[PDB]
Amino acid sequence: MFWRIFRLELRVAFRHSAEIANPLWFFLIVITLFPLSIGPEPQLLARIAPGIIWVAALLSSLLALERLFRDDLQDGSLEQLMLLPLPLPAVVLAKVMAHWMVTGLPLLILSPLVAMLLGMDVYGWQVMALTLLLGTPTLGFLGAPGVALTVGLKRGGVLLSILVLPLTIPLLIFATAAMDAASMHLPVDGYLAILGALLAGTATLSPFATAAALRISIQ
Amino acid sequence: MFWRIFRLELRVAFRHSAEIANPLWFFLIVITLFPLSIGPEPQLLARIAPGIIWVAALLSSLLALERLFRDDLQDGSLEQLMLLPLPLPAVVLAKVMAHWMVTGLPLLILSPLVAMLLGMDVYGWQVMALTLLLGTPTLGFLGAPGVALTVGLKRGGVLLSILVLPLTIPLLIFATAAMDAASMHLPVDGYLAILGALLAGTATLSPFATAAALRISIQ
Amino acid sequence: KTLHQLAIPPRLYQICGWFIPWLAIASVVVLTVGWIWGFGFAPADYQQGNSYRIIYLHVPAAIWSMGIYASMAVAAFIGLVWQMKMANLAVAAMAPIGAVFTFIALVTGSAWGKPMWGTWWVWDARLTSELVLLFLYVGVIALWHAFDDRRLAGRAAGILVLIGVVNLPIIHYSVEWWNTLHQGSTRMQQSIDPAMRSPLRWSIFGFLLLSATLTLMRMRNLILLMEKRRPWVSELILKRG
Amino acid sequence: KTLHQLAIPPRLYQICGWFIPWLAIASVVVLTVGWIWGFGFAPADYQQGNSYRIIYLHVPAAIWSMGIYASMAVAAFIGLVWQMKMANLAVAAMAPIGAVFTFIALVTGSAWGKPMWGTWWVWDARLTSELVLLFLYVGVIALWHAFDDRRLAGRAAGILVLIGVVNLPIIHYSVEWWNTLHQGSTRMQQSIDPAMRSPLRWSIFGFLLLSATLTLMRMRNLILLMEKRRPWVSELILKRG
Amino acid sequence: TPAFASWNEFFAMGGYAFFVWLAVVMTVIPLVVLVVHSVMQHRAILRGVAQQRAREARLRAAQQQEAA
Amino acid sequence: TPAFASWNEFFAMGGYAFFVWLAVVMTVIPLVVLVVHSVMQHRAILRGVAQQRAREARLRAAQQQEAA
Amino acid sequence: MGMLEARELLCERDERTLFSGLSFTLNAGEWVQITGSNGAGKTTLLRLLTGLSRPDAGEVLWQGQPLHQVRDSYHQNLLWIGHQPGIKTRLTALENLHFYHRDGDTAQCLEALAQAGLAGFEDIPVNQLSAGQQRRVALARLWLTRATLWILDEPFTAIDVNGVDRLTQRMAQHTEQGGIVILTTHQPLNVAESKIRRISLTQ
Amino acid sequence: MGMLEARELLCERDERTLFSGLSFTLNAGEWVQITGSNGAGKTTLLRLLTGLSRPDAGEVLWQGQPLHQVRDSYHQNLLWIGHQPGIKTRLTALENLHFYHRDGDTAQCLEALAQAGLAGFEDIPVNQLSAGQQRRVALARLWLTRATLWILDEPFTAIDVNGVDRLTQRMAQHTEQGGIVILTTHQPLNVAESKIRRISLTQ
Amino acid sequence: NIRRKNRLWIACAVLAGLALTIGLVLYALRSNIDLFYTPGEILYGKRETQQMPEVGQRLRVGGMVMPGSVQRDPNSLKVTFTIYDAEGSVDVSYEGILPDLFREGQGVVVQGELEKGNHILAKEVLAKHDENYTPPEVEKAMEANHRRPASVYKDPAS
Repeated sequence: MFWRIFRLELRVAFRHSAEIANPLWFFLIVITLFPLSIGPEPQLLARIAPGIIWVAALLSSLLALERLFRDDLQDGSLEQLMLLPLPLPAVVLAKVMAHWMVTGLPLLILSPLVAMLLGMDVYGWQVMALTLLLGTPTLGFLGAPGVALTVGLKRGGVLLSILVLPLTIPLLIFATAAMDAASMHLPVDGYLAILGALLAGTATLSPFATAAALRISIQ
Repeated sequence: MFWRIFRLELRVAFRHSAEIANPLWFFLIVITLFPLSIGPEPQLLARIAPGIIWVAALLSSLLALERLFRDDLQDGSLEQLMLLPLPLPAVVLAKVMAHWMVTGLPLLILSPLVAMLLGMDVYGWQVMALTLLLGTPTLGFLGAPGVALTVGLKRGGVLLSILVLPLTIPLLIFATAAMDAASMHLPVDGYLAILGALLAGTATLSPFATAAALRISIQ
Repeated sequence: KTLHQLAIPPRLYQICGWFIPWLAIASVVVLTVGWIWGFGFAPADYQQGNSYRIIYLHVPAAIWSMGIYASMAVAAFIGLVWQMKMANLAVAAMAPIGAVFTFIALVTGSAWGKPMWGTWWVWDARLTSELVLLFLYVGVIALWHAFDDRRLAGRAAGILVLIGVVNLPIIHYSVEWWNTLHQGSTRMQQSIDPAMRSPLRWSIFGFLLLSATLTLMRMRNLILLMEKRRPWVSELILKRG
Repeated sequence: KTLHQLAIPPRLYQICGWFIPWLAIASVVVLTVGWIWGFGFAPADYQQGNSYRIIYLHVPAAIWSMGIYASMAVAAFIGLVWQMKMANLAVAAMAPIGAVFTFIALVTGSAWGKPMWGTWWVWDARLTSELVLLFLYVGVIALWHAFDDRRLAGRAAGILVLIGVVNLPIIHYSVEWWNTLHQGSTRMQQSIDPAMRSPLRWSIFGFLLLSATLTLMRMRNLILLMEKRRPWVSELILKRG
Repeated sequence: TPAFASWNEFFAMGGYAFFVWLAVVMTVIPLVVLVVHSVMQHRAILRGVAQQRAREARLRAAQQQEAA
Repeated sequence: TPAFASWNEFFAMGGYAFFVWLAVVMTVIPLVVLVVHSVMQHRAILRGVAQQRAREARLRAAQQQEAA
Repeated sequence: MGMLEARELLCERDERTLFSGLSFTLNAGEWVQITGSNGAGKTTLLRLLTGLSRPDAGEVLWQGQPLHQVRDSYHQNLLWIGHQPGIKTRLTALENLHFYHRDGDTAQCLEALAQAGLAGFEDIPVNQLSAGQQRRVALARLWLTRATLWILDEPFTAIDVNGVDRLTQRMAQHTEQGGIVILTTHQPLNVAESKIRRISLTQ
Repeated sequence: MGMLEARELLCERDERTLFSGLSFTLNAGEWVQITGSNGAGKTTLLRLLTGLSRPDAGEVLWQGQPLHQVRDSYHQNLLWIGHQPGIKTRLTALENLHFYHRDGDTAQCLEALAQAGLAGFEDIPVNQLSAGQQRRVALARLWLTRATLWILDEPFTAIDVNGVDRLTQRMAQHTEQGGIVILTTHQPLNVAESKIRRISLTQ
Repeated sequence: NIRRKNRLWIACAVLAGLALTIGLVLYALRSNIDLFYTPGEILYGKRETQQMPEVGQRLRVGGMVMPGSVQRDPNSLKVTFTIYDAEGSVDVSYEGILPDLFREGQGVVVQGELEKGNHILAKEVLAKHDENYTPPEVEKAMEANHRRPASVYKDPAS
């Protein structure tokens, strides 16, 4: 039954298709903002490109996190998913996997445009796409406790960021260290291995602590 | 009766004072993000501090922007505020001025700390404080249409950013150009003059295009 | 007179239905002549060589990507004062066309700047201004598509169109001053040798006609979308067969 | 036994009530003797000179900035398995004290870093880790204030305290590795010349006692917040006079 | 009157052959996408009206069954 | 046994005095603020319960007037 | 002539024609009641009559002039209480009622909040109050307003029968002099049929 | 013994003591109806029996075991309908009903949606439907579900009379084979007093 | 029962996730695989572990190219050059094209096999874009041993 929830969340997201592009348009906004401030200088942009790419990724995923749970509270679907005959960790896992298929995959297909926009080479795009693939699920699993905690609040837009961003700090450091090593043409196997380790750890632990928060917010 | 609305909005915001600090904590987290990615190198951080400061300021004000109108839809206050015997431009002006006294003055008093964190000198802090003082009112007036239309939505977190930030791009360019002309010691009077000109123009034109916006958003 | 009869949504539907074929064929004729007498039967720039033909594929893609937005304001203005709903459907009708023209302008500018600059994307003032224009088009489209009620979506789209139009000279001159401060640019958009000027103007008018055709057709699409229950679409579909 | 009676809210109120004064006086004595034996009647480090007394005002303010959070974890754990509401109240009691200790540790670290680095904030690993810890404390406090129901706010705070403690060693070692590359750092926090050791330990124990006193008293504050109507408060206030 | 003497040389525009045809193709594609999207949208709205009004005719049939 | 020979020299801690005394003041103030807020909050809650119970006694007196 | 007058009011919420062609003129000193049959759509009429919602076609007039022009005189003579009470839950009841005009001095304060049933609950924050007692602050606004026109979306939602009796007595007192109250309610109300007038929005 | 037993449930919503010491046991095949007075709190009671809300004191028991342990067997035998219907407005009615178990084939689909009164509106999107007809897809979930426990938080809201008689007929049919329905309704219901049982959460 | 089945299945998922987490952490800490030595760490062993490089193990050496140590074979792509830290010096033999970034007095990293007598048969030489860059271990080697001239670490046979 775990796949039915995932497939249905994919169907509801794909019914209106326009709304899933707004995270990547916000990603392009934050992509655009910095070189307006800094300047069109290509060496400075080439060196700072990890900072713009991952701060944009964190903020785009973070603003996309509202669609993960805010819809089903008002529709009442969240309750009916909690009394489904299946442990609520699996329900959370299905929702976060659908959210990554709906928020992270647009960034991964959008990755050639941003890679050509800032000026990284094909190795830079390769490392940045692999690092996005290993990192944006971790954005989903660290954002799920914050959204589950802040779904009852009417004003839950700043505080959700306040909770999620210190959790995503280690992923920030390893991702930007990985692509800093990539711009110098070094092998980035170890950084991606730590990245997959954080992915597996958060994927294991985050449903079990999002389910309790989700039980907390509804009651 | 323009002043009673402003004083009441201050009383509601100051009755629970903690929520006011959440914009500046989001600001401080965004300042924390770019040193961790780029690096602790002080010459680069000193060069890039205008971009970090203004991307943080735009995003902090933009996430703070929800409290400008989202509280009054559910409480039903906003309808009554249109049915005060006062033109709704004045009501919008009072709310945006109270929001600036609630969202922008925390940034202006936090200004020494973020100036300390990024290595700017006393002249850099003086220009940074004057430029925030002339810019965050304009942030309120440009974001007031975005909050005004995106108050009826359930999903108004990414769309609000998508409408607001391209409007605030000229503020980005002039503010960070003033900051680049401040880091190298040149006088900055013309840039603040353009900032004041935009502040006057948007303060003139934003209530009149926010009132009809708020009439559409609820009917 | 008949301008007041240009307000009844069915009558507007057969007016657009009658204007679709002729204007579309005139568009294809004018654009075919423009490209066939511009990408061939035409000289080339001395310094750029044979890469100047892109000045066709960019400049109708650029100017009209502004011009549609300007025309958008007119519709939005008709949406705010006289409260004409069909103009507010016209805003949403032209918004994807303006977005696509802007995206074409960006792509042609990048493909033009690669044989000069060495890279696909140098932050030139023109291309950054076009990117901000594309962002405003995306804002209008997402505003029209996030709402539930279509009428209120069109009126809201008109509101942000007027906001964008007021802020657009400020954005364009601020971006132009941004390139003035840091580093200059070459002569790219409209620094054009004689006898290659008529093909650009013919392509300008052809892109105008194609934009008018697409606008006049998505107007029918939106009118059919809202009046899905009133008896005139019933009479039209029983006429179909 | 009496541990089960420890969950009764009035009984904990008088337990905290008689535990505040003695513990507070003891705290004052130990922390006072610690500072007077540390700031004078003690040597100073040879290279940094007399700026080394700051190692008191930082290091009990640093370790317990983690320690309170670790203790907060324990309270949060008691919040989730045995469903004791008072441990979730202890989380909210101990979050502001941890935040203020973290603020003291951070900006005293900046005051120590000025006579060496020349700038108030060189992005050292220790100050960055304490800044992230401060952000975690602010997140806990903001969750405790945003919610309307106090019980639900405490349970939400317990959830995020366990989240933060799960992800906190990762943050600390990632920041430590962040200044493995990107230059290094000197030996400052716990490189201690002997006989300038007992004052620092005694100040650690004094900061422990002060944290316990403030914890035990904001316990009473939040108890009076939650149970504002039940008659045990009524008998207490009619006893007041 | 063509500047390009050879018709095979026309497809290779003086060494700068990739960029011109790249933008030609990626201009032709979005216009085809717009035209196809709007035409299938018109057809889809018309067929949706057709299904809705056939279902309204079945509502009329149900009303006639209730009346009879 | 004091390292500083002069008591006046102890106030000027070997030139590095501004940083140390700035920090001493900057740790004394927030702990004092925490204790002041923690005392004033308890006093304020007790006085708020006092006002609430005076109003409750007024409620019982009004009930007595309604009974009488 | 009558001051509040409606001409060919049609409304289409989410392309559903709730009403069309409704036109009614209201002379002073009448207590018309909106009957209705659907739950939502009479609230839409009330919001359309106060001018929150524009008519899609047709128009509402106040004293012979359309509502898009006479706002500064219309909003000075109206009191609107929706389903939401329109008060701030953060502020106290007395300060919420003091936001609205007059209040303050004891000639317009502390009996207006009393006659609605909130005697003794003046200084308590609104968020620690029952929902009926939250609505009774906006209901307590009736005793202090100078507005001739009152418009009410469910005024009697979770108020006891004594509060309903007091509200209807004050409402009839308003009806005696020049003034129109328009209200929508589920409950059968205890005033004689001769005084009241019913406009039902037929389907 | 009976499966659903409530033992000393105490609930405080925002420090308001809604009910205290309430304890009721349900044998197989009764039709308990909650008959409380206040609008909110009987909904909280139903959320307390379904397991959405934890008891602040006391416990809910299903087949002798507490609800914190027997979730995977309790949720196999319950159907909960809130004030909100619990469905997605974006999907159509048929996929929303197919999300819940079975549906699909005609043995469990296209007559279950018909007996709620939504015959012929199966493939329409939900957001283009009236609110009562939006509730009728979740209300149509009754005819296909095998759960012995049904718990209903105003089922008969914006429901026409024939719908209510058909729902009560199917509901008593469920009551026959040992199925228990716990519900709250505002309207006076047309079932004999001998069959029903009333638990009142007094004060 | 169903409870035991659900708990056991999700616990199997939990242990698989934790095992893969620990596996990737230990892999990455091992995938540091610090074959990066300095010439002083070749001659006298690594500073922390005192382990000697064996003859014939594939390895990586960061070091500055000496002024005047680059002799190129005129008839082939064979280049022999000596690279140093401020603690020692090692010879390098490379067959292939050198990078255009390879100049004397600049930092390079040599991937190759160690022969007898501290001699390295390079399979790859990586010269950096930055003329003045020193690798972190090599930079700490010269900060520890205080910037002794390249002529001193030119082994006087060379």
